[PDB]
Amino acid sequence: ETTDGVYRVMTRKLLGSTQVGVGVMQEGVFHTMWHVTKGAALRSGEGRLDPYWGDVKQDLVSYCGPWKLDAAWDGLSEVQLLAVPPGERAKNIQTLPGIFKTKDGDIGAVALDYPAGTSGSPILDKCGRVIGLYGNGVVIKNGSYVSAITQGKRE
Amino acid sequence: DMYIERAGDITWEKDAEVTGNSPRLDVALDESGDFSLV
Ligand SMILES: *C(=O)[C@H](CCCNC(=N)N)NC(=O)[C@H](CCCCN)NC(C)=O
Repeated sequence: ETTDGVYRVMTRKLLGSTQVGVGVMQEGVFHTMWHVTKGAALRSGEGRLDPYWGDVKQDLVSYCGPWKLDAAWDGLSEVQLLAVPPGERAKNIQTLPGIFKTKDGDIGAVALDYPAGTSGSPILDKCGRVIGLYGNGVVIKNGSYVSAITQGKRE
Repeated sequence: DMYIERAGDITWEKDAEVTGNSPRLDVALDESGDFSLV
């Protein structure tokens, strides 16, 4: 299978079938977060998906080709987390992103909480383009979870 | 071994639920790709 869309990342090494994360297939390239797969190869039916590009600091990794997703949050409008939680069906959820202010620049952040297994879920703009992936952030002075909108650099 | 299975299309849903704040946070990014609050 190679169809564009959102996928679950499953494993059988633990009890039953466990979902470790989510990813985006686009233009024949699978995109997920690095800590989901640790960079290991993946199976898509009878076929093999091999890592092609990876960076632990960005916490991104692509399979079968270079990172294709090149849309970015505009900083103004709201976005949708296409959350794909383990055991449950894909649900769009809409948010206005906040902002991670870092020494190297500011990046969007979505203040939505979902179990691990949802790491790698795509964040979308009103036009449908994937502007980043969910699952790498901080925990705030309360105890809830704020993920960055993690996006890669296309070629 | 990890395997992938499809869970949907990438599409904006026009009648989606709206939730979540828009907080502004100061963060550092270590060499391990871990965010932390400053
Ligand atoms: C996916 O593995 C999860 C997505 C958020 C689940 N946490 C929550 N609902 N509190 N990602 C993580 O848990 C992050 C682990 C990967 C860290 C990357 N170096 N942890 C954080 C703090 O984002």
